[PDB]
Amino acid sequence: MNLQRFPRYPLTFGPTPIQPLARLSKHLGGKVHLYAKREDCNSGLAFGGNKTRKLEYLIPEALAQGCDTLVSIGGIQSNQTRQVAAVAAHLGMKCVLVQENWVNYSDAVYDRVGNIQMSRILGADVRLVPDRSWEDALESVRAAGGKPYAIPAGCSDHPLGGLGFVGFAEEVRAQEAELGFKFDYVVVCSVTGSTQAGMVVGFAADGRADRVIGVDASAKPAQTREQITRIARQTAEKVGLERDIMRADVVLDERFAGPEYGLPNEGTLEAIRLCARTEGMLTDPVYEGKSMHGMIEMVRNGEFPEGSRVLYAHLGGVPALNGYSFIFRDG
Amino acid sequence: MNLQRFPRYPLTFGPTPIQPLARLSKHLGGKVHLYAKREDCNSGLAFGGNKTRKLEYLIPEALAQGCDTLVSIGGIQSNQTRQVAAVAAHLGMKCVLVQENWVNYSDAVYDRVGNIQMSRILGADVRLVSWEDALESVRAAGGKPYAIPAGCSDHPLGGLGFVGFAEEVRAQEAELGFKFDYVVVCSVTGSTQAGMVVGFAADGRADRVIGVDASAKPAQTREQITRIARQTAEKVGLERDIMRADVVLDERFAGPEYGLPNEGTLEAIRLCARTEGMLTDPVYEGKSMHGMIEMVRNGEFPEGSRVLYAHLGGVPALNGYSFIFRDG
Amino acid sequence: MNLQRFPRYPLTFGPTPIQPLARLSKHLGGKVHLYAKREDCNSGLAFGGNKTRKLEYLIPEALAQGCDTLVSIGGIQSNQTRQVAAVAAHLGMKCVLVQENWVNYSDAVYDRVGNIQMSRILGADVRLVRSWEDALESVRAAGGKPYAIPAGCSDHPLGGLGFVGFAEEVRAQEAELGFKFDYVVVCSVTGSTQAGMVVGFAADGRADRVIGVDASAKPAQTREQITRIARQTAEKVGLERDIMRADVVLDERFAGPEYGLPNEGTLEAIRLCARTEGMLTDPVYEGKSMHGMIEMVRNGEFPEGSRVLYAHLGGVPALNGYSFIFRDG
Amino acid sequence: MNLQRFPRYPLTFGPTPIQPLARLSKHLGGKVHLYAKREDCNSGLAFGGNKTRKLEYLIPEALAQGCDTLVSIGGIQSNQTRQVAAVAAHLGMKCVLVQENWVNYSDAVYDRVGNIQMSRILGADVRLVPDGFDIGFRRSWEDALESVRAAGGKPYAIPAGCSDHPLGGLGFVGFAEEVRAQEAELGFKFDYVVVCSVTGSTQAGMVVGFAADGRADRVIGVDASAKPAQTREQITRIARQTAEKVGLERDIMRADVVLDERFAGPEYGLPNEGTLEAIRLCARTEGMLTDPVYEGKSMHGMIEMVRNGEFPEGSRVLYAHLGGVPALNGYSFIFRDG
Ligand SMILES: *[C]C(*)(*)(=[N+][C](*)C1=C([O])C([C])=N[C]=C1[C]OP([O])([O])=O)C(*)(*)(*)(*)(=O*)[O-]*
Ligand SMILES: *Cc1c(COP(=O)(O)O)cnc(C)c1O
Ligand SMILES: *Cc1c(COP(=O)(O)O)cnc(C)c1O
Ligand SMILES: *[C@H](*)c1c(COP(=O)(O)O)cnc(C)c1O
Repeated sequence: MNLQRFPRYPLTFGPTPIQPLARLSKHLGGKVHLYAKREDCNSGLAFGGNKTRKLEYLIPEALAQGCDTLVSIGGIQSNQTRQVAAVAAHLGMKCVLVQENWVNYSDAVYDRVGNIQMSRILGADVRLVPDRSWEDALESVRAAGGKPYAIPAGCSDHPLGGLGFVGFAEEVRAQEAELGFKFDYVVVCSVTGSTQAGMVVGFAADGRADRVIGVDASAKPAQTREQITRIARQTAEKVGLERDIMRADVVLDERFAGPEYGLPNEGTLEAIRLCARTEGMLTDPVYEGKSMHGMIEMVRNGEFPEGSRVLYAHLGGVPALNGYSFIFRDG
Repeated sequence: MNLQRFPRYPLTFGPTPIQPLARLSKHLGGKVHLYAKREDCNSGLAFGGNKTRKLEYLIPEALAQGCDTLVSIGGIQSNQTRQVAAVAAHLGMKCVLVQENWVNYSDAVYDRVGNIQMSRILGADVRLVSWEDALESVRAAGGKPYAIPAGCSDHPLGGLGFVGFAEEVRAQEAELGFKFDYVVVCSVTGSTQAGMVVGFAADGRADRVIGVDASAKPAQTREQITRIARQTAEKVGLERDIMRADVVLDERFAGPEYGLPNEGTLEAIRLCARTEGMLTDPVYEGKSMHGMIEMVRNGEFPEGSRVLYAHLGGVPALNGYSFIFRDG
Repeated sequence: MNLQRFPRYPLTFGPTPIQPLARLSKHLGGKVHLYAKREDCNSGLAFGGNKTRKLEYLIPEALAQGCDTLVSIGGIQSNQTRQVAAVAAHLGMKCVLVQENWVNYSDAVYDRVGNIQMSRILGADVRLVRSWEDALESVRAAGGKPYAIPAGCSDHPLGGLGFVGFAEEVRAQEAELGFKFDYVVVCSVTGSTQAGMVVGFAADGRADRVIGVDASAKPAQTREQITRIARQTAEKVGLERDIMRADVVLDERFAGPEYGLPNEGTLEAIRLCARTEGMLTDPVYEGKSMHGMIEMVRNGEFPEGSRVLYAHLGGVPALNGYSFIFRDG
Repeated sequence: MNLQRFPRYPLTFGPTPIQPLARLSKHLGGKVHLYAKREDCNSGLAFGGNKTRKLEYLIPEALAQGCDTLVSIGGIQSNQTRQVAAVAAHLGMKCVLVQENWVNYSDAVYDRVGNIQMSRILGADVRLVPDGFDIGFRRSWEDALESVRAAGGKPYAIPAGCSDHPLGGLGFVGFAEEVRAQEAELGFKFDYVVVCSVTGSTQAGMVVGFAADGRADRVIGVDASAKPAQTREQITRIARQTAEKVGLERDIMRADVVLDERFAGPEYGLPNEGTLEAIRLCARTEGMLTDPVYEGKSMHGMIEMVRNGEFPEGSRVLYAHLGGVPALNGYSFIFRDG
């Protein structure tokens, strides 16, 4: 296949480093070698993260089409909108964000710290629903004579949204080369879908598509899984996957998404603390903390073949921790 | 001089990238080329930052010394203490932090968001109020503590990190094929600008390191940078003396107090964030961003100068000043 | 029966006033006449409320025993502990409070505003968590004599006298008004507030007219505590009847979803009551009982022409720990 | 003097009680007897307070004019706007509140707790502008008033603190009168009154009410504005206009208006270390709470005056607790450990 056919606008530092999680792994019995690829450290634009990798392939079309405003949407503590706001500012574009109440969480500063605080500082017009927002948004832009580039939730349901992470697999291969070995697995957090989509496609190439263990954080596994499966197939087409994406290539564990999207369970919190305390690597209570929780449990349940080398994709999400201050008041 | 003599423990991804601040540069007139060396993006340990570069030179001694607990100190929203906590966990060491009330700011979640929040999740013993007090606590507790002063600054190895930064800059200016005429850096505890002074004294550009005070006590800050630069110049074998002309510290933007932004600070933070997508904070970086922007605007920089802004980190503290930014 | 047998230490301004809720009644159809008894405005000690009426009958004993420290317990935004902290202060006594997290809520300032904020200012030693026993032991051990006040003052020999007095007060005021109330709406969680009332009104045959509104979300249990406390209390004031389960009325339709958490109906009732009468209620206690009464009048559960007396127990300060919910109203 | 000439709509339970501050009086040496008249406990309408006493003489006019909306104004933790909001809801009137941060303070939950939170729950249209918007400059006051008209309603304008209004000082003339009535019930007299002062019609009403019996200079005002000159002038002006309004047949002299300035620091709405100790001291002896903006400053004053022997030995000092407690919620960090 050839991803190179599509331009890629530089929004990151370059390939993302892979680090070993020796302590955590040892702490879990050293039967599985845990690593982490730091998408959460990929950019100077308000901490970047997975979405910013996706955005590298969307911005050319946006620029190509002469759009002057980037418009997107997500929950109050959405990492996506924050990155869009930063990318927009860096690209000299306006930005309109529609933030809705996607989480049944009521915290005094939920709408004033973390991701959303940055978006406002970055100059985005941050529109908070009551309590069609999307179309009003696009229109107000047109109305103001601007031209909006619509970026759907997480950049996922878009023709280009699966690309970024195809190249992710492509990166892991280059690093594996210098590494003298290939990872047996890839643990990734899944919600809107195009991150795991790209990976499924990217690793399908060398037949590891089913080695990408997605961990659902949506709490709506069915939809999420179907969106990954769907987004993959389409992306595979878009790149030239000399193979087809089977409903067996899309893996999605559903044991760690509870209780609801945006709410952590006690395993989520323990996982965040375990990992932060052994590696000095933080994960959040909405996304990464759930995928981390997933891996620690998989490992702990011997679900991973001794000697296995698992690559944990850390997608970002850390700033959202500020929206859950009470839970971590004593750590 | 010879920095290589001293061991360095990898806590960073490696050399920090330099980026053009084209939009901001153009916005201010096009007469001065501004760039940013991202020390704030140097590590996977809870955002890292400048303090993390410093730490790489102190850790070896902690390890050598067989120490098992890193002890440090700073205000409630201290970046230093958060980095020590992350480094600590990464090394598998204990961590005791003395968070003092160094800022006359009253915010309902000041001691529960941002930096301090991370230090607790990172498993550090976070004590709120003492230095010696905690240290002894550790010994009396049966553990060997490695003492890390505020900002890692007043310490024998505290200046090495940024001596290394000037070296990195050199190595990058070579690749870039051009040299920066100045460096704008925020200064509070001192060993950051101290290391740069010694580093750039090496090639005759000490006085091009333009520090901006964020302490609101320029006198002490300037003297600390000088003292640190001399002790550090001696350790690296600098074949020269640090003169007062080598320590440039602008006092115009620290106001009104440490930990407290002025309207210029916020204006600066909004401008830079909105032109480059690059965030700075109300305590440190915003104040240095503010000075650099104001310098350009005053024409204090020679038309054509290339200014390397050093972004030391600190963004997480923004969570403690949420009401100020509630509408942007 | 005889209530005067027990000494009452004054901690209130005197009987609590009764106000008509003319606007709310009309808003709901004017078929039922709603009134309110401001237990929430009963004291100058940190806003007071129902717990303070209870405490008047417990303090003489703490003093008699020469106790020097009041010890109590409750959730983070407990009203009980805040009132106890204010009484100790007033009395000149120490105060140790065991604050437990009884609510699945995690707001950023939950342990720093509202009731708990007041307790710390009032000089109480606020310990965030055997919990209860350790506290007591610790006082003795420190050289003090602690008076034990169980949650809500409820499971305590004297916990029920305060509201036996409430019914006493009500008949007197009913006289003054030349008429009587047909029903009393009241919020129940630990039990002695409703139990006291059940006893005082049994005395005139209106026990079963004290409509309890569960806010525990564990109705069976709460209902059992009201029943028990009530029987132990009716005995202590020499009620001429043994208290029957049929004397205790506890509606459990408005308690959801959990203790300390409001439902969309709770929010609606707080808003409507606030916007028609200028009287605030909280998302943990009163708003639930308010929701209850409004719902009853609405479903036409009170006979046409009834006079309902809503007992406003207090609680308003807890509103501060639920600031996100009310950000826009 | 004939205050009875002006109608008074009930918004209170009746005369506010007076209580002895025996514990605090004892702690300071026993040489001075402190009491508190509880205006802070005067109403069932969202905790009420002094502003509510003032409102009783304004509402009759609002009603006679057929107004359907009460429009007022104040800072973020304003006590006045919260009382207006409750009074409005109670009367079946709409309410528009014009608000802005009038304090150089910026706590994370400042605009979502305490007073302003209640106003919103009470159904007021709380129009809070962003920093630097400057309402008093753009005259947002008037726009709100006009927008009510534009919307076809009829607004009743209530100025900051009810003070600079023709009827704004009547309520506290009633306070002097009521005090006289209680001094007769009690069988004894109060030698001074301590009252926090900012917009001024509270103390102005007192000055007029007490001048009628030669006790005006007995009302010791304690500035919490940190702008004593203006505040003194507004009190004096309000006093004179009200004096005339109630037929007081005497002039209010410069000597009748007493405003201490020593306890206002460092700025309106910002407490000083003495403010905080006073709050803690009073609360820990009497179980009576006071706030960082208003009452805590006047409480600080009284305590300090007593401590400095500024009160003749044996005086009975009546502390007027004007309210304000809900505002403690906006200063949570300061009290995080008590
Ligand atoms: C959807 C979304 N966030 C995407 C995301 C993250 O920001 C982090 C830190 N982890 C995982 C995800 C899930 O990625 P996908 O592509 O499946 O949505 C947002 O902010 O709206
Ligand atoms: C500590 C710090 C500074 C000041 O550095 P010093 O070495 O103490 O002079 C500036 N910016 C940030 C983000 C810091 O953490
Ligand atoms: C404690 C409390 C209740 C419940 O009273 P119980 O006697 O425990 O049943 C109701 N409302 C408020 C405001 C309370 O503080
Ligand atoms: C408004 C107010 C004051 C000052 O009264 P003025 O009439 O404005 O001088 C004092 N205390 C409290 C609690 C207030 O709300």
